[PDB]
Amino acid sequence: STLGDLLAEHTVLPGSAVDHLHAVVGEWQLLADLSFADYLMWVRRDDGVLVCVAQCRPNTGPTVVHTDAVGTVVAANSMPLVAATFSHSVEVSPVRFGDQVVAVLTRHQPELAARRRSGHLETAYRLCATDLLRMLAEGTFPDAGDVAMSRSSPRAGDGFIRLDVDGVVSYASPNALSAYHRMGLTTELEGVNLIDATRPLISDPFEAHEVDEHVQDLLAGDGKGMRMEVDAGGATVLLRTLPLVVAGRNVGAAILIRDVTEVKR
Repeated sequence: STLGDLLAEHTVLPGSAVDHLHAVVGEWQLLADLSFADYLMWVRRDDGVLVCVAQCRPNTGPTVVHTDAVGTVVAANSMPLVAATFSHSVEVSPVRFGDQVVAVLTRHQPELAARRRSGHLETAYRLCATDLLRMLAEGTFPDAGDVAMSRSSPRAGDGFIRLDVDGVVSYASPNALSAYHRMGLTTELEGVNLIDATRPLISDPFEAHEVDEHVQDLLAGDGKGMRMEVDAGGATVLLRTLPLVVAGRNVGAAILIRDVTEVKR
């Protein structure tokens, strides 16, 4: 019944791809939270049959898939658009690894009519979800190795920051701004260069540069997503970067942040 068990039972995917799929399911709560939406992961077996091998539910809104869909076997003809993609609202999208579409995500969310009436936060989350969905389709989301990389990693709701290509903060959620306030930041974060705001605040001169190094590498393309725990003005934040790349070009980055000051005691 686990993802590994189902891929082996139903699929002939190569070691590489199986790893990629583990990495998705390892990472996709982020995707669910940002999307305010349910996700199910489908694979196509030789029979051409569809099997749902994984499912997550958003923390940030209600689910519309109350039933456990994992292990469910379904005929091609009965989910036309999903089957085609291999070659409540339901939007459909591919997961590519290498030259091929190795899995397909279906997104489940309430009808437009009666959902969370949008706000800045919800707007920023959804945009970043679209960006991640595109990267999953182009096979660039996940990445370095093929693993989830941490158990304690910040949830989107802990703090969210949208970086533009020039390293200026275009969006920062109230939680992100709160953490930054605890780090000793006295001004606003939106509209300001992130490196210029963040460096002075990081206590240890090594780490301050490590962050500088990384964000510069994040805005040039030569740079993978990283997690680092820093100390700043008495506080301790956990930072997590995701490069954003749409069809060749860097569109910025998402940084998640969590004030773990108390949880580190």
